[PDB]
Amino acid sequence: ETTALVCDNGSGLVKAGFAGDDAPRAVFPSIVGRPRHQGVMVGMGQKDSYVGDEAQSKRGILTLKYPIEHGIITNWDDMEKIWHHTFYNELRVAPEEHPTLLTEAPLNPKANREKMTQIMFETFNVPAMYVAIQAVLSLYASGRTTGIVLDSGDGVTHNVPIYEGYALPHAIMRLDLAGRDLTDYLMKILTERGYSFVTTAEREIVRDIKEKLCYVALDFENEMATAASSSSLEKSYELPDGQVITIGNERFRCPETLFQPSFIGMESAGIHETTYNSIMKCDIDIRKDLYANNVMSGGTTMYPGIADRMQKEITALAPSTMKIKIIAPPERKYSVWIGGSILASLSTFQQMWITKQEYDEAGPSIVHRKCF
Amino acid sequence: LDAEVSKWDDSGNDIIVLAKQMCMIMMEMTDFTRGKGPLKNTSDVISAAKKIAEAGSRMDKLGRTIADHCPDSACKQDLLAYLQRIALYCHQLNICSKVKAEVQNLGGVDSAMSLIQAAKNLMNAVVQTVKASYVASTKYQKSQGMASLNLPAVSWKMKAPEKKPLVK
Amino acid sequence: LDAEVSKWDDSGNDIIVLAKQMCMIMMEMTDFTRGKGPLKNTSDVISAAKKIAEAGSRMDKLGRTIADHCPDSACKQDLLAYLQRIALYCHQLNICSKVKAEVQNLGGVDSAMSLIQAAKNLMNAVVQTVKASYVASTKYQKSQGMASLNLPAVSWKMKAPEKKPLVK
Ligand SMILES: Nc1ncnc2c1ncn2[C@@H]1O[C@H](COP(=O)(O)OP(=O)(O)O)[C@@H](O)[C@H]1O
Ligand SMILES: [Mg+2]
Repeated sequence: ETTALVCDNGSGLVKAGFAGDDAPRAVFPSIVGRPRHQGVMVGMGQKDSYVGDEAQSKRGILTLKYPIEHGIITNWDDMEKIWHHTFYNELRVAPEEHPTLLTEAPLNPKANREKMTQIMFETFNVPAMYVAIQAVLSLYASGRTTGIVLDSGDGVTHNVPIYEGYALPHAIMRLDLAGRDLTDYLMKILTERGYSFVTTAEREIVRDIKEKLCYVALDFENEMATAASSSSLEKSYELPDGQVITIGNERFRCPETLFQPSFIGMESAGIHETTYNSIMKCDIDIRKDLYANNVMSGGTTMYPGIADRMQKEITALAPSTMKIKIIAPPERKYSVWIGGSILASLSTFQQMWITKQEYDEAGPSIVHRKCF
Repeated sequence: LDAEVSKWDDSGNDIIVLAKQMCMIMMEMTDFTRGKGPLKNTSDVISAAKKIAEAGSRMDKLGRTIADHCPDSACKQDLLAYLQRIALYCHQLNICSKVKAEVQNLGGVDSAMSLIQAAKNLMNAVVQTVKASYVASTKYQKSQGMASLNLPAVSWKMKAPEKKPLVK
Repeated sequence: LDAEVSKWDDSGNDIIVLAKQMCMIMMEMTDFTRGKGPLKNTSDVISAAKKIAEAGSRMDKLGRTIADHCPDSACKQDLLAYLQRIALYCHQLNICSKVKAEVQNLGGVDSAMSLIQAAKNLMNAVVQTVKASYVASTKYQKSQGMASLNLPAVSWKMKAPEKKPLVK
């Protein structure tokens, strides 16, 4: 009769809700803001920190910090503030009545998961908790059990190949290029238009620019060439102040970092080439099913036209005798949440939590021999 | 824009009911900017602002009563900050109404608009401290001092929020 | 590809009949990918997936009923494994249909294809647990507990398989 709580603590958007549901009830950016000015009024000077949407509304007077950068957690005193805002202030449930399910990118440091379950037990007193891999839940949300997962969140971009039940942990390819690096490259590439976005409160504005304008070209060279004859690729976006900005080739040079990471100096391969590189790390028998089942979770795979370029860029690398199907579900931004609503509400799961009586005798090291 | 936040019932019996009174008097106060409510001149807006000032002082009293028994920082500092905000807003509204009344009886739309903006900030502060007092009460219900005030989590009429749209 | 596996009659009377219902609703469901059956929009695919989810939950119930009286590991562990597979598939289909319905009523072919693949995996799991339940029932027919369920080997309509081709 009790329900389970699920909380995808992403790098840019904390999503949370109840198990068995079909949509997250709370979604808010995981920002902690400190005020940085004097505060001359005698009231409204005691509020020392702001979290979530009330920091997103007041971002002009706050230094903004994400506690999660590239999947790992660098500030625990802000992460417990964000979780305390998540459970009480927006979900309005007590943690002691519901078991909780958290989300972790693969190949993370063990100290991150250890301090995460220690904070979840010895501060909020949950009955039971479970941390799951951020990519294995995307296959639950897609309805499948085979396929490789290209989860490109805000912090990290990881490819996990999973045949029917069984993952292949020697082929989990985690690349540190994601939406925050595209946001910083859009800050760097909008300087050539004349616009200077320097503070951390303008990162939100250029993130909104990336939201509503940036698409990815099917072919990059000729689309770059037609931007020289600047006639139809410019687009105007209105700022919060009122000034309009015009954007030309910067509209599609920003997602092209996903397929050419040498633009920001990263010695790596693009997300089309590490996918074929990661399928080739697998065995030759399951390679047919992994080529034909390519799910894409994460918000950074919500650019207009990333499925077409992903298919076109794999099919020049794969052998040309069997098809590639980049299956891109339309709700994929919340996809990591949706599988979290499945696995927590599944009937055969309830003897695979981490109970509090199992934690206090074995310490926080119980989370490694239970989850992965 | 707190009518979507003011989804409650007549329960709570000390905090929620005056919050609903302040919400309906804001909803009838800011209708004067559209000009189709029961407010005609400017002096009834002064009486309305005096009503919200007295109700905000009473809410400040009740918020001070709940804040004595909260043990430490985690929500008590937030509650004290919103209490200082609602105290500043109500005390500014109180003797900002007086100067507008004395301007009225010694000699015409923006005069209402300043009190409207003050009431809007007061209402945002009061729904913020309603949320903070809910968190502070249902966080520490086993703690001693909270149990004597007799405010269980059932008495608050806060439901779970809406399903967020997955697409668009 | 279980039509060659679904060579039965209307006997069995608890397990085989809903298996044939699930087989014919898969055969009408995956015809929508060819697009010449009685399925036109995507919402009837949602109702079909809800039908197979309810039938898979009923099959999980019956499989749990037969699995109590099987004595030890040899087929009971296989039956429990396929029961956990069919439980995962049906529960994933159940609330994967809801998000596709809410995407449908808030704003178009791959949306069907994900549920098609989930139903295909569900059907493979259900024919696997039909075979495992047949083995577990006709293995231990003299054992106590099996005889009360009243499922003899004659009631199953599994014939011997085809002659394998000797050449080519
Ligand atoms: N349609 C879109 N276009 C561009 N960027 C997007 C889009 N949708 C989401 N994003 C980016 O992806 C992020 C969404 O959060 P996400 O990274 O998916 O959460 P998580 O950290 O759990 O993966 C946002 O910060 C935003 O920058
Ligand atoms: Mg993430």
